[PDB]
Amino acid sequence: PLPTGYFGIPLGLAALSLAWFHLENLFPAARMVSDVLGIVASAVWILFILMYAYKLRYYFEEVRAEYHSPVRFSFIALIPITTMLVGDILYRWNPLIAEVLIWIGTIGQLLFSTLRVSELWQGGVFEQKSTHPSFYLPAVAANFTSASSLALLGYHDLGYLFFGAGMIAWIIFEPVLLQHLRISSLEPQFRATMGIVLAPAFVCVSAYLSINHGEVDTLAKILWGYGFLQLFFLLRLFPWIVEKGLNIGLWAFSVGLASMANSATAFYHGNVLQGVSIFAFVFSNVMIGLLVLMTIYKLTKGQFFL
Amino acid sequence: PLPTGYFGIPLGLAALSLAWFHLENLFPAARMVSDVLGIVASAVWILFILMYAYKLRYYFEEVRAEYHSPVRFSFIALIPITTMLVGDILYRWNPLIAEVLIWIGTIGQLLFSTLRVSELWQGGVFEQKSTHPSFYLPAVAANFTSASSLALLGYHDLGYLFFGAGMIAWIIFEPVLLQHLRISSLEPQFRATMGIVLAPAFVCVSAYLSINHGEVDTLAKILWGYGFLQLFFLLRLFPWIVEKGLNIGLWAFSVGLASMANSATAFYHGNVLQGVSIFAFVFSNVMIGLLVLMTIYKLTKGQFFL
Amino acid sequence: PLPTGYFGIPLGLAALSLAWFHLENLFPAARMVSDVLGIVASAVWILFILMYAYKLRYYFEEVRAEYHSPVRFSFIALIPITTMLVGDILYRWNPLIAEVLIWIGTIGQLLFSTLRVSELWQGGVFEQKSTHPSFYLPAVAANFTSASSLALLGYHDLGYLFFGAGMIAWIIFEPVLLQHLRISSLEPQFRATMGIVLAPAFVCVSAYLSINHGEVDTLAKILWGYGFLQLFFLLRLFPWIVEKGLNIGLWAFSVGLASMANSATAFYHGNVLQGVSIFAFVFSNVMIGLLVLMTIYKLTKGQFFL
Ligand SMILES: CCCCCCCCO[C@@H]1O[C@H](CO)[C@@H](O)[C@H](O)[C@H]1O
Ligand SMILES: CCCCCCCCO[C@@H]1O[C@H](CO)[C@@H](O)[C@H](O)[C@H]1O
Ligand SMILES: CCCCCCCCO[C@@H]1O[C@H](CO)[C@@H](O)[C@H](O)[C@H]1O
Ligand SMILES: CCCCCCCCO[C@@H]1O[C@H](CO)[C@@H](O)[C@H](O)[C@H]1O
Ligand SMILES: CCCCCCCCO[C@@H]1O[C@H](CO)[C@@H](O)[C@H](O)[C@H]1O
Ligand SMILES: CCCCCCCCO[C@@H]1O[C@H](CO)[C@@H](O)[C@H](O)[C@H]1O
Ligand SMILES: CCCCCCCCO[C@@H]1O[C@H](CO)[C@@H](O)[C@H](O)[C@H]1O
Ligand SMILES: CCCCCCCCO[C@@H]1O[C@H](CO)[C@@H](O)[C@H](O)[C@H]1O
Ligand SMILES: CCCCCCCCO[C@@H]1O[C@H](CO)[C@@H](O)[C@H](O)[C@H]1O
Ligand SMILES: CCCCCCCCO[C@@H]1O[C@H](CO)[C@@H](O)[C@H](O)[C@H]1O
Ligand SMILES: CCCCCCCCO[C@@H]1O[C@H](CO)[C@@H](O)[C@H](O)[C@H]1O
Ligand SMILES: CCCCCCCCO[C@@H]1O[C@H](CO)[C@@H](O)[C@H](O)[C@H]1O
Repeated sequence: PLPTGYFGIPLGLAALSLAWFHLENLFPAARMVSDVLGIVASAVWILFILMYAYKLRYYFEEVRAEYHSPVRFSFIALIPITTMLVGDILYRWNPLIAEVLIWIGTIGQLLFSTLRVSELWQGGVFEQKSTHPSFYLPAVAANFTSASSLALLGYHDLGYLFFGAGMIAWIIFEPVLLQHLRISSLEPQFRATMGIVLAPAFVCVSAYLSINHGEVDTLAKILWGYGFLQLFFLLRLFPWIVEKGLNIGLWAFSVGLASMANSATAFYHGNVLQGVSIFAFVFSNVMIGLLVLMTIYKLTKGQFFL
Repeated sequence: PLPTGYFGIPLGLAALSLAWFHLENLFPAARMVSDVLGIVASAVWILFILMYAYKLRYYFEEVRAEYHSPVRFSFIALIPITTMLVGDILYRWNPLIAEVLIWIGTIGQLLFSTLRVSELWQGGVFEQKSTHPSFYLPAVAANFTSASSLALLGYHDLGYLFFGAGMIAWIIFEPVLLQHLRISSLEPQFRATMGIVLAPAFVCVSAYLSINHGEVDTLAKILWGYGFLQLFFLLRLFPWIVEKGLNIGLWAFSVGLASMANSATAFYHGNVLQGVSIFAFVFSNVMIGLLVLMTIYKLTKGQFFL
Repeated sequence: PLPTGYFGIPLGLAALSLAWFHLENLFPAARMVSDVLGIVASAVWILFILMYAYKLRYYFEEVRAEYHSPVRFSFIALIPITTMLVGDILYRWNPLIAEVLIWIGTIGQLLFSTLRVSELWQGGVFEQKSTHPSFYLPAVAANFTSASSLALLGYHDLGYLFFGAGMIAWIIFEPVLLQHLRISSLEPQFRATMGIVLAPAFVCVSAYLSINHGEVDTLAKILWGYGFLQLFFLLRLFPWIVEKGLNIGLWAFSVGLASMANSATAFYHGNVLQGVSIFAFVFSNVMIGLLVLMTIYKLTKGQFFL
């Protein structure tokens, strides 16, 4: 049974493909880098999708248990998220197939949250200790991904609806998450998921810039500011995050890292904080590069699949 | 002694009158529908106001107890809210009387929150279990209603102050409400009030569009997106909300429903998401229509007044 | 050992100097009032800085303890905040020295939060009872002060980053603070710090207007509205806040008061709510004047320094 969180791998790679794509007209060679990342992300996604279909057929009770868990359900949102991102990649080659994937992932994520996120409001299942960064995946990241994918298809006003859902959902959840983190020491087995705390502001601004035609305005700058604050906090926390050692869970950070890269291309194009933009783009690529190297290492020892 | 929550009835009807009013120049017949709803809402308001004056005179200790309750105090805000909405209706016929009611309701709600909402910060009375959707009434809905009523009178900048108070108060309360709902199963006797969770985004965007001259902009679209997310969540939850049967408390939903209708008229006028707008307007009218039919039924059996 | 909170005194005076500065071209005499307040604030800052250097040298364990406290650490942020404000004052006379102080305070506050605010997310030190208004100092006020100081130096886009960090940090913390205040009665020994609750919206709008060239727009009006709501709440609460008597801790209120004054100058210049602006400016000056008189009284009896 494939661990569902592994979908974070094609997610990070696919998002990074899209970042490089947005540099092609400033530096032509970026398109080849983008295409390579995009093909690799897509191949990995295909494999993981097939593996998850196998899980649904032969390990369905394992899926049922993860679905009904008030903590583990969130990782399932990675499936429609990555479906949309692979759609966004494939758009450069086949807009028809791209659009099919984008709608499948959009309907899928919205149905998923409507069924499961709402159900939590019945009480008595979710506990204080369930207040984990992973909740951002169905609640926030999935909506931002729909927003930017729909904008790609030309549905800007519908994209703004999904954008708003994600942005307000973020602001509404984060207050209780950070209070929980302050009071309760997140157990080491979950600590890598602190990397998801990097994501919201960067995924938000990336989606926003996708829908608003790359206009770097006051809202975009505001979001970058909080994003960088969180980055600095997580950098200071990193030795604690990895107290028990480096692990594959660190792909959690790739969501925010790839969105820092993507948004940086727009800041750069807009001639806003170009120095910060260069740093952000280089930093995020180096860190995802390290994730890839660590992953090849783990594969190189049979430490990847359970 | 009239249950104070019954003011939600003229509230929902009055708000719906105003929605139809905003369609009159697209479809002239809308004005008659608006006038009928408005007269009915006003008549019901007059009756309930007289009944509440009777309560204050002969059942004052019942009023005192509801006022000092950290949960029940909120429903009292329905009185100045409905006072303002009836003012907004009457403006079409007598702007002088309308303006008197609007100021009475505005001063009244602001005094009410200043006295009671602040007092909660003294601690030791409000408990975790007091964290109920009804808190949105004094904290959020009342401010939005002042904002739009003041805009009607031409006081746009003052309206923005009340708008800001409501919007930020919303974003500041909702995080702790949804966390509470996730952890603690709201008792069935209060569950109909989950309908108030529909209200914030729709009441917010309705007030916003009233003050900003109906300009459907990025903020408006963002608010609609979160509003519809909450709608989908509450639709999924509805069988649970009414587990113990349909009751008059479901008028809780009318605040959000009527504001969905009102905001839809502006989206439609602005040629933004006209299909969504038509659905929203029809849906909200049908649901409030069902509330009315259920209410006539309850009246038809002597199940209305305590 | 100087109590670290006393830095709130030069903070309030310095911010008030800057408010008067912004009136000089409407009323020339304002410049002398500004210069006098600015010189006094700077002199007091110099003294307190020297006293705190003495504390670091001879009472270092007292500094260590305040730093590691999940509640008391916050007051240390007053040091870089006041450093920046004194920089802003001195800019009128020596932009080079001003710029040095502004960068020292900016780097200092950002390093301070990066080290200490993030550390809280490790859990097990901060407790529910640590949820105090003072947390706004490192988390929110320091970022807004960097934003406006950087804008003064011409670094508007960097200022927007700090602005965004402060604004989102505010919205993210306040929900849990107000819920805590509702449930837990803040002990009298801390109650004066309720005055910090006045600060966020006013400090936010002041910083915003500093970066956006004094344009009084929808966001500015929205922030003023919530700011005034909080003012009304705190006015109603004031007898409770001072239940155990007036004390020097009431300088807590000066952060919000001085920012109400500053923002009022911009609303007035912009011909938005000029009546409200006059009230706000006069009110805040009178209240800070009373703080000064009470402080001279306490000094006049040897009740100032521990
Ligand atoms: C990738 C998405 C996986 C979703 C798994 C859904 C879990 C099914 O959930 C189950 O539904 C049953 C009937 O269908 C109920 O009787 C069970 O109690 C419930 O466990
Ligand atoms: C990849 C994500 C697609 C969404 C699949 C979700 C299917 C959920 O399945 C549903 O579970 C619900 C409980 O919340 C209930 O409707 C029933 O339990 C069940 O049919
Ligand atoms: C939770 C954070 C919300 C931040 C809202 C930012 C308000 C956006 O700001 C608006 O942006 C426009 C585009 O630059 C400007 O023209 C407006 O004047 C500015 O107020
Ligand atoms: C998201 C940021 C990616 C953009 C990286 C581009 C960095 C290129 O580097 C820049 O090239 C410019 C001309 O092309 C030179 O003027 C600049 O000095 C140099 O910094
Ligand atoms: C519609 C508004 C109803 C408000 C009811 C106010 C409740 C009165 O509150 C009462 O004030 C008394 C003196 O007036 C105090 O002595 C009482 O302790 C207090 O109960
Ligand atoms: C319709 C709403 C109008 C506002 C009426 C509120 C009158 C409240 O009455 C006041 O209660 C306060 C406690 O919070 C205290 O001032 C006193 O208890 C009492 O006089
Ligand atoms: C909590 C949710 C806050 C959302 C703030 C939305 C920011 C509004 O967005 C601003 O709107 C203007 C009008 O369309 C645009 O011109 C600006 O460029 C856009 O940033
Ligand atoms: C808030 C939404 C209320 C508006 C309802 C109007 C629906 C009218 O229906 C519309 O009429 C148009 C011309 O008038 C036709 O062009 C459209 O195809 C038809 O959909
Ligand atoms: C004005 C800023 C004051 C900062 C005081 C920093 C507190 C020092 O903190 C200390 O660091 C030591 C080594 O340096 C550790 O061994 C100690 O455990 C820790 O207490
Ligand atoms: C005036 C504010 C300037 C910032 C001074 C902060 C110096 C903190 O000092 C540091 O404390 C940290 C714990 O959070 C750890 O790095 C070490 O304990 C210590 O060296
Ligand atoms: C948490 C509070 C967020 C409030 C965001 C306010 C959105 C700002 O509003 C934007 O401001 C611009 C400048 O006036 C206008 O032109 C835009 O149309 C308006 O939407
Ligand atoms: C932040 C508010 C500070 C501004 C205070 C200015 C108050 C001056 O007072 C104003 O003077 C005007 C002409 O100068 C007269 O037209 C006005 O009627 C008078 O109110």
